[PDB]
Amino acid sequence: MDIRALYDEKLTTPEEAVSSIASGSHLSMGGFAAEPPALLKALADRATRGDIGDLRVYYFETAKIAGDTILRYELNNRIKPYSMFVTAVERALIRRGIEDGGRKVVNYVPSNFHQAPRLLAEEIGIDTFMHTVSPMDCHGYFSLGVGNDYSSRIARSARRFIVEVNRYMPRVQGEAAAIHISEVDAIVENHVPLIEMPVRSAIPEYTSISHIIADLVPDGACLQMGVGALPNLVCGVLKDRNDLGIHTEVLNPGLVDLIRRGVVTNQRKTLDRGRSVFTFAMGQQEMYEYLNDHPAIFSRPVDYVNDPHIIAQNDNVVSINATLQIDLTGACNSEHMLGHQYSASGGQLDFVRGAYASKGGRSIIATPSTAAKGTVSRIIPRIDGPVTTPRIDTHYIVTEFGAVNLKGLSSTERALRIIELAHPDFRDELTQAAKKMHLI
Ligand SMILES: CC(C)(COP(=O)(O)OP(=O)(O)OC[C@H]1O[C@@H](n2cnc3c(N)ncnc32)[C@H](O)[C@@H]1OP(=O)(O)O)[C@@H](O)C(=O)NCCC(=O)NCCS
Repeated sequence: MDIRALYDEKLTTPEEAVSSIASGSHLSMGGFAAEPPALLKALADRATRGDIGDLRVYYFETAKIAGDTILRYELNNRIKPYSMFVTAVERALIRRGIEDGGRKVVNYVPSNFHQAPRLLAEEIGIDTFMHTVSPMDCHGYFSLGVGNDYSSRIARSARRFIVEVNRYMPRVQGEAAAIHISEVDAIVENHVPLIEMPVRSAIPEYTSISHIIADLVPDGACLQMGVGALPNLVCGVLKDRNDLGIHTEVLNPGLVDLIRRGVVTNQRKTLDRGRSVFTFAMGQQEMYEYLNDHPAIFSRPVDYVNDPHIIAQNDNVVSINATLQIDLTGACNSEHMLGHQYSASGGQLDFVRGAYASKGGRSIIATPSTAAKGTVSRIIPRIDGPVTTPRIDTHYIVTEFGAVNLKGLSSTERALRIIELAHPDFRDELTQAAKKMHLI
């Protein structure tokens, strides 16, 4: 009844809020802009004072917030990063580790993102969860804002849930996105602007790639755009379409632009008809402001959003994901390069599967054919590293040189067609490699 009393009972300082987290326990937190900076600074301070140890932190899509606080190299003996999505922050720590006498200082947890709630709650176990939230309303509810992902699950399965109120966090509607005061164990307040995703510049290959993708996007398509420079930028070629839908893992500025233009109506979707579905959002200040109180954008947990069976219920799904390497069988490595983990599988394989199962659906893995100012081919004979998308799941591949649909093709047909999507400079090498491997 008296929510203002409950609020005041639970309101405290960051120092006090983090002071009873146990050593030897498991902590998790929201992704990117949902990482709570005051709480994380106070947690890092505990580690600096030698007052906590053996604390595993399980998390994804790192921001400067955590990079500057609990993930500082000097604390890694006490706060152990268990990243589910490697970023520049972790890649820096890794390099520093190897410089520091070949030390290993970051842990990586492979996963399908649709399984992340189950992994965190049941396989791993999370004792404490921390997340930035929008302010409590007059009915006693906060919102997870840009986050839903696994947060909406782990906030409830965790034994303690600590929130950081920030009036800059948009109030977002969604499944389990609203948090009642009775579900929170402690509150701190810290009003600061959200962290922004950097804007990536286009490269010339995107003109051809975007035109090939545009021809593959049917009427009434239901869009998902993966993380990376390319998907967010490519979907701008769809500004002339109508009645598109959104069912995506990440909501990015490119998709929101299509909403703002009136391209996306969601009227052809079977599930969530009339609303754009996402599990978490990353962008700049303009996007975050636009999400606040939006009645046609609706977050849902990742065990719903990334479930292939759910994705498939909408007709004409179009999934556009990026990769680093494609081999001559159509297997893709989207997460590992130059000897180290670079990112993660994430929800890539979730959406490759879901999109093919959608009636009229298409999964696209798209990439420039080369890297390193044209000196390296992204089409290679054989992946030396982990496979993100196995050859039996890959549907379409697109480069600036065209498209191939791998489903039902023999190994010979796959290799010959993939070779013709490589840059001309590499096709003879690849053909000879295919012969040696007996693909052709
Ligand atoms: C594949 C993925 C890493 C691409 O992200 P990205 O930031 O767009 O990567 P880029 O293509 O720009 O490549 C990054 C750098 O590595 C280089 N590079 C890319 N592929 C390379 C390769 N095979 N060999 C050597 N260098 C390569 C690039 O030249 C680039 O260099 P730069 O720093 O000068 O720009 C990203 O999409 C990802 O993490 N995917 C997995 C998760 C996923 O698909 N989720 C879908 C649900 S959201």
